[PDB]
Amino acid sequence: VIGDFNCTNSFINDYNIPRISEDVVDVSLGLGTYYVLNRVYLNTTLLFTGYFPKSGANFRDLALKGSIYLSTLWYKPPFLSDFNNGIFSKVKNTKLYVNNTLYSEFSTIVIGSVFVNTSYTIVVQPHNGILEITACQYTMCEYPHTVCKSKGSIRNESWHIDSSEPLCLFKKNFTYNVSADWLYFHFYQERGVFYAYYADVGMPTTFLFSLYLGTILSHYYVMPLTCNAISSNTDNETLEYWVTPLSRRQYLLNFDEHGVITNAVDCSSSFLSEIQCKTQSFAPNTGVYD
Amino acid sequence: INSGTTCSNDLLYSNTEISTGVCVNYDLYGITGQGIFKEVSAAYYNNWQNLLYDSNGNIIGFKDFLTNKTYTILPCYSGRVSAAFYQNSSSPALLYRN
Amino acid sequence: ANAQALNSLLQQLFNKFGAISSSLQEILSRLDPPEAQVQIDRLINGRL
Amino acid sequence: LSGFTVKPVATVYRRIPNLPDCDIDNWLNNVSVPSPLNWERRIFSNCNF
Ligand SMILES: *[C@@H]1O[C@H](CO)[C@@H](O[C@@H]2O[C@H](CO)[C@@H](O)[C@H](O)[C@H]2NC(C)=O)[C@H](O)[C@H]1NC(C)=O
Ligand SMILES: *[C@@H]1O[C@H](CO)[C@@H](O[C@@H]2O[C@H](CO)[C@@H](O)[C@H](O)[C@H]2NC(C)=O)[C@H](O)[C@H]1NC(C)=O
Ligand SMILES: *[C@@H]1O[C@H](CO)[C@@H](O[C@@H]2O[C@H](CO)[C@@H](O)[C@H](O)[C@H]2NC(C)=O)[C@H](O)[C@H]1NC(C)=O
Ligand SMILES: *[C@@H]1O[C@H](CO)[C@@H](O[C@@H]2O[C@H](CO)[C@@H](O)[C@H](O)[C@H]2NC(C)=O)[C@H](O)[C@H]1NC(C)=O
Ligand SMILES: *[C@@H]1O[C@H](CO)[C@@H](O)[C@H](O)[C@H]1NC(C)=O
Ligand SMILES: *[C@@H]1O[C@H](CO)[C@@H](O)[C@H](O)[C@H]1NC(C)=O
Repeated sequence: VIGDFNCTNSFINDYNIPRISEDVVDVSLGLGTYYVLNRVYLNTTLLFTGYFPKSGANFRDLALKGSIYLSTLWYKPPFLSDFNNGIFSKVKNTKLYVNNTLYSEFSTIVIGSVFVNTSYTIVVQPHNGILEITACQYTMCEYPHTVCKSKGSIRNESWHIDSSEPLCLFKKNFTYNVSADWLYFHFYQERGVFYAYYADVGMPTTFLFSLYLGTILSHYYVMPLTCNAISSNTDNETLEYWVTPLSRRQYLLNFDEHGVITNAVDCSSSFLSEIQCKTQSFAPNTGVYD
Repeated sequence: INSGTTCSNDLLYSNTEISTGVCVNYDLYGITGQGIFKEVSAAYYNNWQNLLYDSNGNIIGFKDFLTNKTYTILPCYSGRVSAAFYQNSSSPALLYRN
Repeated sequence: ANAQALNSLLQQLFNKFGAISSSLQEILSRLDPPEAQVQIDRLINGRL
Repeated sequence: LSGFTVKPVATVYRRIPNLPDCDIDNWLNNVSVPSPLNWERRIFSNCNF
C-alpha cells in the first residue's frame, strides 16, 4: 500500500513483527537533541522549545530483509506507520568486508503521502557512503525494494518508473564517514516547512536542510533490502533501525566557549527539571519554588 | 515560461559586495534587519553554521559563503539631543550625551 | 532588580502579540498595506 | 529633541541555493563537435542557469 503502479509480480508470498527494544532514550549527555538550523550559541544556556522525545519510549525495529520471495503484509501497517509530528531514527551501520575492502550500506527512507505521481516524496537513499536526498514526483511502485551493490542478489532494484526527469524542489548529495558505527536522523515539519537533521558520529545532531512544501506530510516508510544481507546462514551480521515518535517540548541546552553541547535537560520529567528550567541554570540556588 | 522549477539567478545576486559598516540593510538567510558590519576573524563556525545568535535572540555574527569570511554586526545609531533653551535666545545649547 | 526590569522591558520588542512576526521590516515588505494595519495595531497595543 | 534618522540604502541579499547549477557552458564547449547530421540533443531541468 505504498504506490499505485504495477512494476513487478514475481516472488510474491503472503507471510513468513516489530522487535521492541528494552533500552530507553538517554538524556543529559547530548543524545536526542540537535543543533539549531544555522544559529550558533557560545557559552550560554538556552531554553528552546522544539520537537523531542518525552521520557525514553521504547523503540521499534522497522528493518525489513528479504532473500528470494517478498510479502504483501510488509506494505501495510503497523509497518507503514504515521508521521504524526516527527521521527527520530537510529540506524546501525552494516560494515561488510570483501577482498579486504570495506563497504557500508543500509536502508532507504521515503517520507510524504500516497503520491502516485501528484505530490512530492522526500526520499533519502544511501550509495556506498553518499546520502542522496531528493524531493520530486517519484512514482512509487506497488512493491519497491533496494538491492545492495556489494554481494548483489538475483533481483534488480526498481522503486521508480519515471523514464523522464520530473520537476523537483531539492536534490542534494551528502558525505558521511564510511567507517562509522551508528547514524542518527531527525525529521519533522512545522508551519508548512519540513526540516531535516543528520549525524554520522557524535552525540548531537547536525543540520541538513529545510524545504517549503505547503502541504502536510502523511506517512513515512523504510524500504526493504532484498540482497545478501543480515541473514546469518553464511556470515554473522546485525541490523538495527530504531524509530521513535516526537513531541513539542521545551528543553534546556548548554553551550561552552566553543559551541558544542555538553548537557541538555528536560522540563517535564522530574521535579528538579522544572526548577532547573525556571531558574535557567543547571545548579539553581537554595529556595522554595512553586 | 514563468513556471516550472528551472529559473535564472540574475536579478537577485547583483551587488555581491559587503561594505565596512555604513548602517545598511540586510536580508540574509531569510532574516532581515539593519546595521553596520565589521571585519572580525572567527574560528567557531562550521560547515553548516553561518549565523551567530545570543541568548536574547539577536544577530551577532555572520559568515559569508561566497568569500569564506566572518563579520560582526553592530546596531545603528539612534539617540536624542538635549537642548537647553533660555527665555529669549536665537539658538539653544545642544548636548550629545556619550 | 533594576537590570532585570530593564531587560524585561527590552525583551517585549521580540514578542508577536498575535501578529505574524515581531519585526515591521518583514511585515511591510511582505503583505499589502490594507491588511497589515491590524497587525501593527496589535503590536502597538501590546507595547503600550 | 530627535534627529534625522534617514533611511539606509544598498541592501545586502544572501541565500543558499537549493538546486545545483545547470552548467551548460561545459557541454557547449566540449572537446568534440558533433556533425550537422548527428546534432546531439541534451535536455536540462531542475537546475539554475
Ligand atoms: C501516474 O500514475 C498512474 C498510476 O498511478 C499512471 O497510470 C498508469 O498508466 C499506465 C500507462 O498508460 C497504464 O498501463 C496503467 O494501467 C495506469 N494505471 C492505472 C491505475 O490506471 C499514469 O500513467 C501516471 N502518469 C500520469 C501523467 O498520470
Ligand atoms: C549523487 O550521487 C549519485 C551516485 O553517486 C549520482 O548519481 C550518478 O549520476 C551520474 C550522472 O547522471 C550517473 O552516471 C551515475 O550512474 C549515477 N550513480 C548512481 C549510483 O546511480 C548523482 O548524480 C549525485 N547527485 C549530485 C547532485 O551530485
Ligand atoms: C563563560 O561564561 C562564564 C560566565 O560569565 C565566564 O565566567 C566568568 O568569567 C569572568 C571573566 O571573563 C570572571 O570575571 C567571572 O568571575 C566568571 N564567572 C564565573 C561564574 O565563572 C567564563 O569566563 C566564560 N568563558 C569564556 C568567555 O571563555
Ligand atoms: C571555504 O572553506 C572550506 C573549508 O576549508 C572549503 O571547503 C573545502 O573545499 C575543498 C575544495 O573543494 C575540499 O577539498 C575540502 O574538503 C573542503 N573542506 C571542507 C571542510 O568542506 C571551501 O571550498 C571554501 N570556500 C571558498 C569559496 O574558498
Ligand atoms: C571515521 O571513523 C573512524 C573510527 O571512529 C575514524 O578513525 C575516522 O577518522 C573517521 N573519519 C572521519 C572522516 O570522520
Ligand atoms: C549572473 O548574471 C548576472 C547578470 O549580469 C550577474 O550580475 C551575476 O554576477 C552572474 N552570476 C554569476 C555567478 O556569474
